[PDB]
Amino acid sequence: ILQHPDGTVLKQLQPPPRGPRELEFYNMVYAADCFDGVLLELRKYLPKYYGIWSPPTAPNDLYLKLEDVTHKFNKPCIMDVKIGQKSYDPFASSEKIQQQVSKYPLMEEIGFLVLGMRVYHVHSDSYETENQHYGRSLTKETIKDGVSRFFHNGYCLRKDAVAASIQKIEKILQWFENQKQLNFYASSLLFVYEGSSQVEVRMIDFAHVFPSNTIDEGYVYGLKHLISVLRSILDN
Ligand SMILES: FC(F)(F)Oc1ccc(-c2onc3ccc(-c4nnn[nH]4)cc23)cc1
Repeated sequence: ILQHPDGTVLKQLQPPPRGPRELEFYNMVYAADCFDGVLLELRKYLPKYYGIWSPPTAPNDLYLKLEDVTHKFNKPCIMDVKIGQKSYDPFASSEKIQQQVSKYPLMEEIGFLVLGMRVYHVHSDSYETENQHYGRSLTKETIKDGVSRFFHNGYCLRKDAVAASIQKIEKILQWFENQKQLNFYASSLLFVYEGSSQVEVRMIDFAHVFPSNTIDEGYVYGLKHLISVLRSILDN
């Protein structure tokens, strides 16, 4: 991700078939002639899409031009959470499946994985960053406190941001409860809240979204478990 000062991000297409699939996803969703009520509703929860972009002198070099969801914040606290029971898609080989489950074998049990967080600390006037190893080290014992850490800001636990996150996730859950046409593997929720002394939840990362004729039960499971953890944190 490259943050552009104009309030967009440039995401370089991943190698094929992943990058091309993510392009086609955005193209289908934001199709100008699209009057599919499900897909029109979905736009609310995605970064706004500005189309394929490549440098003037390099047509080979493909990016997606997306809304920077953090742009309206002064000191954004950002957490990326991969959603679902399976990080591998319906067309994964035995090795690929093994690779993906190996990356985090608790995915079926938990239904989500913290990919990373960036948390502004008022007292320090500085950022605390967690990488992929943080979330992958979280067990069932430690997942609540693992998530809680994101909301330690402003000399307190930010229960306001926790509550807001629940309410916004619930809207995304409601969308998933009323669509049977897309299944989402290895996609994320991007959480943002304001860390400054003076909330966004968006769906991102669509290299493994596939047509379906059933409920995306793994994604729903993830959302519901995430909501339950967040709910529990409100009792801290
Ligand atoms: F550390 C930091 F770079 F600042 O953290 C940041 C800052 C900004 C974003 C961010 O903002 N709007 C986004 C829209 C899409 C994506 C995206 N799509 N697929 N993969 N990532 C990321 C987006 C993400 C992380």
